[PDB]
Parts: sequence; structure tokens; C-alpha cells
Amino acid sequence: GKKSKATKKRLAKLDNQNSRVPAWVMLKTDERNHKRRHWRRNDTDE
Amino acid sequence: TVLHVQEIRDMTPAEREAELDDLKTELLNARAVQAAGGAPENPGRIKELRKAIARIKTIQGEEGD
Amino acid sequence: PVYVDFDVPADLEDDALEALEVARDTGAVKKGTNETTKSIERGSAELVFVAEDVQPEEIVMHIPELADEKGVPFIFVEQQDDLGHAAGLEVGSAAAAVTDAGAAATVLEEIADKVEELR
Amino acid sequence: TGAGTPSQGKKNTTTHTKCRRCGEKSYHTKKKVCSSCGFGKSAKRRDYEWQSKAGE
Amino acid sequence: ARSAYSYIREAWKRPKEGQIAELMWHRMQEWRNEPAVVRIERPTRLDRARSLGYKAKQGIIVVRVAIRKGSSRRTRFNKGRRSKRMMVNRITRKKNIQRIAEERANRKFPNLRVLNSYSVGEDGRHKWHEVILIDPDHPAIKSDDQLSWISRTRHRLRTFRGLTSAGRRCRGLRGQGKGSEKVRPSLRVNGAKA
Amino acid sequence: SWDVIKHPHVTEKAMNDMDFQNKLQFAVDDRASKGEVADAVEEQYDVTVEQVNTQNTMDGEKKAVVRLSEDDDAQEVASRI
RNA sequence: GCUUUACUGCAGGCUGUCGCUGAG
RNA sequence: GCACGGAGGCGAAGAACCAUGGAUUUCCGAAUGAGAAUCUCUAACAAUUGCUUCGCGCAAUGAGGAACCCCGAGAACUGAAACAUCUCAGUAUCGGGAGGAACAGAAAACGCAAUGUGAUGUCGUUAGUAACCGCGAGUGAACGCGAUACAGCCCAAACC
Ligand SMILES: [Cl-]
Ligand SMILES: [Cl-]
Ligand SMILES: [K+]
Ligand SMILES: [Mg+2]
Ligand SMILES: [Mg+2]
Ligand SMILES: [Mg+2]
Ligand SMILES: [Mg+2]
Ligand SMILES: [Mg+2]
Ligand SMILES: [Mg+2]
Ligand SMILES: [Mg+2]
Ligand SMILES: [Mg+2]
Ligand SMILES: [Mg+2]
Ligand code: NA
Ligand code: NA
Ligand code: NA
Ligand code: NA
Ligand code: NA
Ligand code: NA
Ligand code: NA
Ligand code: NA
Ligand code: NA
Ligand code: NA
Ligand code: NA
Ligand code: NA
Repeated sequence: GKKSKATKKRLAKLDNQNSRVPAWVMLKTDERNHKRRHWRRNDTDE
Repeated sequence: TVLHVQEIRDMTPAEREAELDDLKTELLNARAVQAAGGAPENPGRIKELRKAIARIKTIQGEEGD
Repeated sequence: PVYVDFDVPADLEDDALEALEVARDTGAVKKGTNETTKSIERGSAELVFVAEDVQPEEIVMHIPELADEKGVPFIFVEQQDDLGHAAGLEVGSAAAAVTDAGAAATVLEEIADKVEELR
Repeated sequence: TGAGTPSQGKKNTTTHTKCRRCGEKSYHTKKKVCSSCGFGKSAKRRDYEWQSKAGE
Repeated sequence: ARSAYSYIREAWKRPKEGQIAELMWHRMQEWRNEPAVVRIERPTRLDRARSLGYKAKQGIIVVRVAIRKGSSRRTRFNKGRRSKRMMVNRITRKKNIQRIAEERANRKFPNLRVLNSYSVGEDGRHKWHEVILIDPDHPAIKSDDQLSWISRTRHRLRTFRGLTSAGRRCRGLRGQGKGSEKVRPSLRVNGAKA
Repeated sequence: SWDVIKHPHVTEKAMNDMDFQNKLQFAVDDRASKGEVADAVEEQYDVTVEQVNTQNTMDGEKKAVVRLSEDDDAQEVASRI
């Protein structure tokens, strides 16, 4: 497919939201990313 | 911090702009050092640089430049 | 048009307007269809002017027949703004009534004659 | 040809996409109309009383 | 003595007689070639207009609107219906043509508000009404002690809410006694039974 | 108002371009054209920009590969920051 | 759901009449 | 900040924090220069209107809002132990639109008929009364009264 500049921005964001909760945040909160999205098992929008 | 509001108002419109372009540069160089994984950082400043720039722009607006 | 049953030659209209102007200065004139209608009804009208470019025509339709059953003479003018200017207004006028001429009762009385003859 | 699984293979057509006005993946790129907010069809926002129970 | 206006009124009592009859026969020919809503410089029935609130003043507008004659232009049912509701031909709208005319004029002038309206005749298939609209934002109207009331925010879109002349009569609000039980203060408050 | 240059893009690949091709790599505002990038870069580092290549990245930012003239030395321009 | 000389109605078609609509 | 880490910083130049007012406020969005799945292309009140110095010069409209409110369009399941009028119901749902509340409102009223009442909402009652109805099932007011709150005016025309 041919993605536009805006679509590319959105997918970039989705990839970024796909990171894990940083380790330091665990220590800072004394203790999960519910928005984890696999490319195969999940489907993005548009 | 190192730059107070009184001191910004005691500047001439031209000194704020010169001071402004100066802060932007310190900022840009801090981001470069950061982008290079540079550790000689001091987080409290890259944050102060932003606020200082905001103050100057706020004052430039209040004074009429 | 529907209330116009005879055509007034250009030259006659000029004499009429001219007379009207000397009427506002020397005698008395009523400007406006409502004030004109009242002249004819009160009998104080000697010569009434009615424009022919009036739209809606309803505003003046009654002048003719009313004037007839009151003996009052009437003449048609083509331009609404000419009658108004002649009457002394900055605006136009659908109808005017020379209420007692002035230094024109002659020329006037004769214009009434020319029209009566114009059938 | 089976209307089930075998007919699912030709589905590589893009229709509903992220809408510019409401953010939902409901902007039908073929019709240029959002089935969720009405963008492309109505200046007013799409909304109906049947979207909730009658007395609520 | 009789006002000149009284003559316009008298003529319109019988629009199919005398001179007016001929004017109409003339006029309609041009009207039928005109659009749905046409702004006119002067009211065809001056007495009527002034009587309704018209003034030769800035911000006062008049427009003639054409509306088809007859009953409801209704689509026949596409699903189950009991005999009583299968109707098409005899169904008529609950809003009179004059009111439809007022709304169409008003939509053409989004910034203006309807003051009142009156009939100017009809032919075999049209009905014509002239609507008087007012510019609530024009000073001259804002400063007129007789029309300024229409400038109030509470009056935005009067026609669409039936606050008009024809609106109130068509709503059954004419009588203050017998017959207005389901009418006043509003049709909706009375469950919509009038 | 947004600024053209955001920060130097420093990665292994950016180094090779700097050391072997006299090019500098930046993260710039995605609304910036090659021309705007060329100008901004010259005014900030006092150098002569010979060519700019851009790319809208999968990071959501724009990357510009700015080649300097033989008169300028990328290695040195980058060493002062 | 379907049918028809089942019951009752509703579109549609035909036809008279009134309005548009006037002169001898 | 939630958020208790690591590093570093700010605060007696009175920070944090709270109140009020101001600044900033990307893109799409009624979305308004034009086009577009939030981007792009070469000055913009697009569109419809009022005024008009007839020039977008001065203005209006658009869209939103928990429900409430006003004006239009308007079912069927159901009840009648079937069903057609009736009923469900002017309900559900749809179209248009206002406000902080709407709407109504100073009698071509009422008609305890009077030597009487006196704008309009609303609440209590009048009353399941009068009235409607395959006179079946069902449907269903008002005047008055006791309260609440109270407020009365402007044009058109005559004559100028
Ligand atoms: Cl209105
Ligand atoms: Cl009483
Ligand atoms: K039924
Ligand atoms: Mg990755
Ligand atoms: Mg199938
Ligand atoms: Mg109410
Ligand atoms: Mg490229
Ligand atoms: Mg646009
Ligand atoms: Mg039953
Ligand atoms: Mg029975
Ligand atoms: Mg009922
Ligand atoms: Mg009663
Ligand atoms: Na996938
Ligand atoms: Na309007
Ligand atoms: Na009724
Ligand atoms: Na970056
Ligand atoms: Na079946
Ligand atoms: Na803000
Ligand atoms: Na505007
Ligand atoms: Na203009
Ligand atoms: Na039953
Ligand atoms: Na049955
Ligand atoms: Na019945
Ligand atoms: Na009593």
C-alpha cells in the first residue's frame, strides 16, 4: 500500500505507544502496558 | 532561576531578543549533547532554559516588544 | 397604466410641472398620496398630479375616479422623481395636489382646460 | 464456492478509515462519509434518540 | 376623512373585481416567472404592511414567496399499516401555506427575523404571500421603540417556533375561552391534541 | 513559532556520513523544506550547504542529510556541540 | 410468505364537476 | 501531578499550593480561499443575507450543550381475550429551532345568568364529573373554588 504523511505519523505513534513501562516507573510506583499491540495478532485503525 | 523577571524587564527590547537567541542556542546545544547520549547533563537547566525563554517571550509581549 | 386612460404630451407635462414649482413658492401644494387624497376629499384641491411609474399601482389607482366624482382636475406625469422635485422634495412623489395655486392660477386653470380637452 | 472461509480471501479493500472530524475509524474512504459522526454528509453531528433507551 | 390607505384596503377586499383584478392578471404573469423568494422594494398592499408593522425604514425588508396549492405531498406507506393510516390523497399538513411561506422567506434571509406576512393572491396552483422581515442588528431598528422588541435574543427564529402572526392563529391560540383547552399555553404541553 | 532545526541526529550511520562524506544529519521540523533546512543550517553553524536530502521517518520526525562544501569540515562543525 | 369473483381499505387509471378561466 | 526510582534542580529575589485576572494556545473540527481519512495547493467572512462610502467597508447566520422548552412529520407490537373504528398514542422515532428557562398573556373572555368574575402559567380541587365510544373495551375536559406569583402596555388609522 501507499501511505500518506499523516498515516505515517499515526503508525509512528502506534509503534511508540507499543513500548513497555520503563523499569524506573516500577520503582517509583512501588508496582503492565494494557495497550500492547502485536502486528500479527492485533489490527490498527484506518 | 539564574534569570529573574525584574532582570528581564530591565532589559531593552533589543536585549531581550539578544538574550532570547542566546537561550535558544544554549538549549539547542543541550539537546545536541543529549542526542549524543552525552552525560555531562544537568537536567535542571535544560528545563530552566525553556522557562526562561517563556518568560522573555511573555515580557516581550507585555512591554510591546 | 391601468389607471391611466389618456396620454399627456411631453410639452404639456412641462407646463404642468413648471406651474407646480411656482405653486409651492407662490401658493400652496400638498406632497404625498395620502395628503393629496385628502385634498380631493376635502375639496381644497385645484389640480392634482399623479405619476405613471408608480409600483404598486394600488397606491394611486383611486385618484382618477375619486377626482372625477369631486370635480377636481388631474394630470399625469411620467417620472415619479420629477413630480417630487417639482413639488420641492429631495425624494420622489407618487401624487401631488396644488392646493390653491400661486401666480399661476392662470396657466394652471388653462392646463386643466387642455387636459379636459385631452379627454 | 463457499460463502464462508473461501470468500474471506478477497477482502483487501480499504473502506472505513480514521475520520478527520471525530477520530473514529468510520470515515468511508469510498463514500467520503463518516458512518459514526456524519462528516461529509452533515454539518451537524450524527446522533439519534435510539442510541439510548427511550426514557434515558 | 378616508386615508389614501383605505383605498388599497377596499380594492383588496375583492381582488377579482375592478382595476386590481386586471393588475393581478398582469402581475401573476411575471410572478410565475419569478423564483421561490423574491425581495421587493415596496409592499404590494401598503395598507396591509403598515398595519402589520411595516415601516419605510432601514433594516425593514419585504419579500414575496410562492407556494404550491393543495394538500400534503405525501409518500404512501412502505410497511404494515392499519386501514386508518393507509391514507395519502386526503391527508393535509397541519401548518397552513402562509406559514410555509414565512419559513421559506426566513431561511432565505438567515440574519433577518419574520415580523408578519399577508396574502397577495393565487392562481390555479400557486399562492403568493409577502413576508415582512426585520434586521435585528441594524441600529435604526435597535433604536426604534416600536420594533426594537424584535431585537431581543429570545426572538431568534420566531417563525420556526410558531411565535408569528399566522403561527399563533394556526396553533389555535386565537380564543381565550372555550375551545382553547388543548391549545394554550402550547400544543406540546397539552400533549399535542389540538 | 516553530524552529527549523531540532537537534543533531547522531548514530553510527550519521558518523560515517560525517567522516566519509562531509555530511551532517539533523532532526528537523517536518514542515521544513530542503531550502529552509539549508538556510537554517548555514546561519546556525556558519557553513556552506551544498545539498540536502530529506526523509519523513517512522519516528514521526523529519530527517535531513545535509552535505557541506569541501571548504567546510563536518567532523569539526559537529565536534563543537 | 403466497393466492383469489374472502372481509375491509389504500395507491394507480378512466370519467363528470369546480378553481386557474377570458371575448363573441 | 497521579508516581514512594535514579540523577539533577527550584524555593527567604518568599517557591509549592489556592483564588481572580492576563499571556501563550500546533493541526482537523460549524470549519469559512481551494482541495484532502487531521495533510496539501496559490490572498480569501466559503455560502446565504442586512446596511452600504456598492469595497466583504460595517455586521448577521452556521455548530455545541444533561435533559427541560417550542414548532412540524408520525408507527407498530399491544389492549378489545379474534378484528376493521377504537386502543397502545399524538407515544417511539424523524425534520426544524430558542432560552437559562421556554411557551402563554391583558378578553370579539367567563356564563356558579349575575346588582357577578376580571391578563397568563402552574399547584390542589372540581372529577373519573360533563362529553366521546363496534354506546364494546376503553377515552376524558372545562367554568368555578382554595393557593402560588402578580403588571400592565405599544402600534395601524383619524388629525398633523
Ligand atoms: Cl424568524
Ligand atoms: Cl365567575
Ligand atoms: K392496531
Ligand atoms: Mg522499535
Ligand atoms: Mg450470504
Ligand atoms: Mg408550560
Ligand atoms: Mg523523498
Ligand atoms: Mg478548508
Ligand atoms: Mg386483540
Ligand atoms: Mg368485543
Ligand atoms: Mg386519547
Ligand atoms: Mg367553561
Ligand atoms: Na495486522
Ligand atoms: Na432568518
Ligand atoms: Na383537536
Ligand atoms: Na527527536
Ligand atoms: Na413465510
Ligand atoms: Na488555553
Ligand atoms: Na462571518
Ligand atoms: Na461587501
Ligand atoms: Na387477546
Ligand atoms: Na391474532
Ligand atoms: Na369507537
Ligand atoms: Na362560589
